[PDB]
Amino acid sequence: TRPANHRQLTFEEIAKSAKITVNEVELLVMKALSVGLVKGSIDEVDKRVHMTWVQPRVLDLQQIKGMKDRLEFWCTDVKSMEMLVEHQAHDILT
Amino acid sequence: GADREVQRILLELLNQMDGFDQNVNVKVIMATNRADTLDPALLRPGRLDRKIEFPLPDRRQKRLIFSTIT
Amino acid sequence: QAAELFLDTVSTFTSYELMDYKTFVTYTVYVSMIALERPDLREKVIKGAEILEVLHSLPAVRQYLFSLYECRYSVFFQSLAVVEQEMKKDWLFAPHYRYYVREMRIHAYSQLLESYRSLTLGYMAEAFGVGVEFIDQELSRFIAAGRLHCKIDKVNEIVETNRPDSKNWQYQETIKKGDLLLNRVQKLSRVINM
Amino acid sequence: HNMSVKAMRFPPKSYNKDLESAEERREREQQDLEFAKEM
Amino acid sequence: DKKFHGILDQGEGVLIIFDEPPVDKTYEAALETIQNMSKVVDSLYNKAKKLT
Amino acid sequence: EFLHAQEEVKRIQSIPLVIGQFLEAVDQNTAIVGSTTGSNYYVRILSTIDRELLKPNASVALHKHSNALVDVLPPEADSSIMMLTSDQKPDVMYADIGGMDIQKQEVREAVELPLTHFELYKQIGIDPPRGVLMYGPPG
Amino acid sequence: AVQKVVVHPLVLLSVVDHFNRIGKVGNQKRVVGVLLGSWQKKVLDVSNSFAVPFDEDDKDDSVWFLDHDYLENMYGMFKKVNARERIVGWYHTGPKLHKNDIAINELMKRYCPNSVLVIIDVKPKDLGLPTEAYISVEEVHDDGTPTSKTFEHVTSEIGAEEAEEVGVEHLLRDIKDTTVGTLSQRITNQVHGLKGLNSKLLDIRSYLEKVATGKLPINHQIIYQLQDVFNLLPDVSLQEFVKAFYLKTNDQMVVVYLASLIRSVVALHNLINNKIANRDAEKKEG
Amino acid sequence: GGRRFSEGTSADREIQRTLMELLNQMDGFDTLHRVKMIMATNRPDTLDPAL
Amino acid sequence: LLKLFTTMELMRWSTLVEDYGMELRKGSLESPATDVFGSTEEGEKRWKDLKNRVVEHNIRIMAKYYTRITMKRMAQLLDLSVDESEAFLSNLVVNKTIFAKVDRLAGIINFQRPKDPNNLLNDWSQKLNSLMSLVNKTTHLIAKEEMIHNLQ
Amino acid sequence: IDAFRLINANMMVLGHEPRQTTSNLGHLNKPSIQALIHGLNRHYYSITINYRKNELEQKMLLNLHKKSWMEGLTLQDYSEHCKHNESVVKEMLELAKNYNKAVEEEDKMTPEQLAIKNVGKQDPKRHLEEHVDVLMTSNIVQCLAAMLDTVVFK
Ligand SMILES: Nc1ncnc2c1ncn2[C@@H]1O[C@H](COP(=O)(O)OP(=O)(O)OP(=O)(O)O)[C@@H](O)[C@H]1O
Repeated sequence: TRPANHRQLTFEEIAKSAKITVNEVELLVMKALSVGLVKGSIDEVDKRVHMTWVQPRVLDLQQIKGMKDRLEFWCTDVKSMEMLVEHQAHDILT
Repeated sequence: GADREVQRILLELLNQMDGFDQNVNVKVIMATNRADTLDPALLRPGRLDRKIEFPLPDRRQKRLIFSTIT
Repeated sequence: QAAELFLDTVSTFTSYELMDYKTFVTYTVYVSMIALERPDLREKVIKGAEILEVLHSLPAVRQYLFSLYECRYSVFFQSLAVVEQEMKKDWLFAPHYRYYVREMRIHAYSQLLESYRSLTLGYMAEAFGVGVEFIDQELSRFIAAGRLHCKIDKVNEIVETNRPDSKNWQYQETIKKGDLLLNRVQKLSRVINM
Repeated sequence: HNMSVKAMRFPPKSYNKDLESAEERREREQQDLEFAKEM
Repeated sequence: DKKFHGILDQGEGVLIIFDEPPVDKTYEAALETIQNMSKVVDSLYNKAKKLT
Repeated sequence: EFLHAQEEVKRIQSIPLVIGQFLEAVDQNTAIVGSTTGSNYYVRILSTIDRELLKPNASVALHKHSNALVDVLPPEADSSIMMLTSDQKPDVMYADIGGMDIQKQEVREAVELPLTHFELYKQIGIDPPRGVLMYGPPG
Repeated sequence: AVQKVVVHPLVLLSVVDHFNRIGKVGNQKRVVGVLLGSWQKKVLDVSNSFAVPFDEDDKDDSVWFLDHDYLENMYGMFKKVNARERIVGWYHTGPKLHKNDIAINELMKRYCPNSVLVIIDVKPKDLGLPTEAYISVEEVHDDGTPTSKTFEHVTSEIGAEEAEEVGVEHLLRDIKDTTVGTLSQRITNQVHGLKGLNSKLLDIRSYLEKVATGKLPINHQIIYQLQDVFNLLPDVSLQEFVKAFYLKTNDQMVVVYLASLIRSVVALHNLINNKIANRDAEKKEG
Repeated sequence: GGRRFSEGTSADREIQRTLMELLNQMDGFDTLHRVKMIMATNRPDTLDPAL
Repeated sequence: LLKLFTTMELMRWSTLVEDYGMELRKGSLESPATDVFGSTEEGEKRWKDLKNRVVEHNIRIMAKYYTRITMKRMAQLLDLSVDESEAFLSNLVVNKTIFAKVDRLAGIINFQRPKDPNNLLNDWSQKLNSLMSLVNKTTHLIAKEEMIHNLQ
Repeated sequence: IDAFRLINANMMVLGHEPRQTTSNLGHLNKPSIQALIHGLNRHYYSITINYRKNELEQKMLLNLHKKSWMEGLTLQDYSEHCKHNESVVKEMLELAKNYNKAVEEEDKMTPEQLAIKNVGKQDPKRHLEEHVDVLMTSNIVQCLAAMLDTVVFK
């Protein structure tokens, strides 16, 4: 659910969404890393975890709209940056 | 001709010992039986300076060979 | 390069131009104390029997050298005025007696100051050399001169330090030499071909 | 660098003759190749 | 004596210890090239400035 | 166009390349060699050879008919290649030679000590020996 | 199992000349042939080939024929002239994956274990390499059919040979952007490279056409990788990643500044080498 | 075999070379194993002591 | 037993020895277990070498997954002194088999924290190469998925 | 290649020169002296040839021989690029000291002697501008290729 912006949750949030105490969530997430459904790191002193890779799930025809749109303006970045390459690199080779 | 060839053998090595410049570490070790049948022009300095005879041990280094072999 | 040409002090002889060999010893120690750091000083000039016994005849220079080595900071300025004043009167050091001790100051400052970080400013008067405002105006012209890598606090009365990685200071001399040689080749290029 | 390129191509001058080989030695080389073809 | 490096505190005696090998090989070994080349351009006076 | 002709000249190389040896050159880009056939020749070059890769004793390359310089060679010797170092030591130890304290240390002084500690002989400047002759009764 | 393939220009032209020699049929005929060669060190090799007689009718297109007598005799000739040369698979002319190319490979699997196919191009236009090879994998999986088999494309490239480069470079004579300096990579992979990313960008846009309108199977095995693309989308500009980027860039223009500083002095030495050719020549000759 | 010479005639030069090839080939830098040499003479007086 | 040292975090030592320090007398297997019990000095080396492996099996995966942990939390997961915890974390990093940078003013220790001048953009380039291989993976898989439904 | 064909040796006995040139098309390539040793003419003749190619073949071999894939969109061993960037500069210093050597014997013996005389030992001039090209092309490519991916990738 968390985007590629942060995806860094906290043990208080695990204690909120899973109603399980502070001294068990680390034993939970070490098991999640041992299974390998998730891949990230664990800070203990700031009570946050840097989740990086998650197990990929399935999705309906609504998520391909968002993946469609995030593909869409990623096209014109390649168009725009390559446009400088053919324009400024014009006379370098015919 | 068999002697002229050997003459040309000695001329080449006599040149190539002078083709050095003290910078390369190429050391020539030469071992013979009789020093009598040799040219002293081979034994000039710049080519040959160190001469090592192997004299016979008498008692002292002699017993060490007995220790090592026995 | 002067101390490096003065590296041996063994094959150097009872000369004609320094008829005292000990005068040559004083010259090579006066240039070496700037020229080399502690490792070289804690191996080279401290373990030489040929260098120790000739300044064994010297009361002043033995004390003037060892006071920096034994961290005898306050007495170092005393013989510093002596050796600097003699250097002012001396031939061939008279071009640079003014440049010598201002290197000796910033060397003796940086040696002590790169030990601590939280060392205050009113510590150096009684342990290092008297005059708090003298230390003030003397360090202000050195941090302000662009060396003596630290940052002094004033009204909480403490001297802070920092550490620069060799990424800016090693770069500064590169832009200096680049501007120098660019001035050189541009000047020559204006000279030749009219 | 470019000024050391552009203030540089005036001493190209008096490049009078790049003779290929010769005329007499070329005819003599053709005669020697003719002798090689006859032999 | 620079055999070990760090810092020393006087209020309580905390030794902040840190190390990284800095970039040394890159800048100076390209820097002495400059003072070679300045000697080359000074040698260009011995064939250019005196001559033409 | 000059890059096209730049590769074209090496057709003379091929396989049958004359195996001579460089001796000297009269001038720029024309030299004198001595073939492995026994005779000497006044030969031409090929231009792409770096001329600063010349003149030790490295064997040059010659065309078998037109007989000019083709290509420089890495060195070669058939004699005893290089003492192949694996099954080539005669596994005699220093301890196997008893009673040669003078000469064993003395040849170490002359042969492998300037080999390793070259700058001591350079710094004191005592002219380390070029070659060494050793002799005596057999056995 | 199979790393990659090696394709020569001799067989590459030696399919297209067959497309010329059966191009007189006009209507429709596909160049299907037997692919010969080796594979060593798990690197696939393609050296020689021929083409088998083949016809195909549009009604009931599940019928193929290869003259196996022609397959035996000419390949026995090829073994006799070249015992090193052997079978490596087959090929078809491959415009758009014709349907008999699921059981041609099963027809002649009894000769080569990895009886690999090669799709070629007869109308050459793209921004890449129109050379293709699949590999046969079969699957008894949970979904799909119980008997399920789908080809999988192993990567494809044009291997060279020191013999054939003389003839290839001889037959070009047209344009060749060699003298690889500061500009060859700029066009072979920087002008052309981002446009190489253009087509792979546009291919998932071509899969994207099934939002509510395209084909009936939806995702299953397409979207874990697509999720992994946006998941593995690289790091944003906040870290010392910025400062290390500035650091190493700022280190690189030291070297560029150095060599740039040397070059003008080099051409200045070349200038004095020309003024010496000016002033001590004009008085001498006149 | 010979003893040696002080190099009188021109013939015994290369014969001394032929003999000194033999002496080095006997026990010079080689594991002389399984190759047994049996010799014979009428006078062992004209022989090299190195032989 | 081998499952415990193949798998993830171990239940300290007291939560283990109450479950397995008793079957070493039971069953029909008690004799090399009595080579663990009966000798009390070799056996003591087995209680303390067993204690070494169970106190170490924490430390490996702690170094793996724990970016920065407090000293008291780890010493609580070792059920012993903070000083004995420092003796455990000294002789392993002078062994340098587990790298850590511990604290003794705030107790803020951490694992695998170098300066990294290079691995930021270096591992970033690794992410680039894996990204371009990943987008190369789907591309040749799409067109055959179209060919199995819209061929003829 | 030079495709040949027999000529009649009967006409050689006749002393009659064959083949009756009506076009300046055959006497364009000159025959070799080695085939002139043989019977190329006395018994055979040369033929001028060319080759038949078309755009159907030119594009499909031009666009396919030396083509990269995503190679220039990489970083080229990001720890070792700068390491190599010292691994050239370090001996480039001493080669610049040879450039601080060889200029100093100018205004001396004429440079044609400085052409023959330098065939045993290396020059700083050519070897110098070699590594300027090497260090330049090794750096600017990885520099620009490093900076496109910041724009393209997020
Ligand atoms: N420590 C020793 N000192 C002298 N001789 C020894 C020693 N140990 C063994 N020997 C014997 O002396 C012989 C030395 O062999 P080597 O071939 O070196 O003799 P040499 O001096 O070269 O005489 P030649 O030139 O006739 O071979 C060996 O055969 C060995 O049996």
